[PDB]
Amino acid sequence: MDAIKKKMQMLKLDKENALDRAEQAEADKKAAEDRSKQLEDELVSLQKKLKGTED
Amino acid sequence: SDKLKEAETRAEFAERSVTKLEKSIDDLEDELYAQKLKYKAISEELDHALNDMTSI
Repeated sequence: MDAIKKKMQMLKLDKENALDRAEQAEADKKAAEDRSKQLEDELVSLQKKLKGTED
Repeated sequence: SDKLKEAETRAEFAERSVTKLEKSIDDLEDELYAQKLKYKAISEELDHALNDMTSI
């Protein structure tokens, strides 16, 4: 009819916005966790270098 | 002669009446055509909404 189509369009705009936000948040999590794990690896290498210096 | 006049008058009235009835049935047939167009359009719009929603 008439109002039904507009209501469906609203329900679809919510769909697109929610899905896009979810995808963007997932990408953010991937990037942040990669950052953290690379920092942890750098910390490990520093520990090993400290060990060599102690030797 | 009198009977002929009477019969001719009744036949003329009958012709006029059938003309009126044929015009009335034409009008009502046209109205039914319009309502059939209405149902065709509303079913088409419902199908359009259905295909849009199923196809996003």
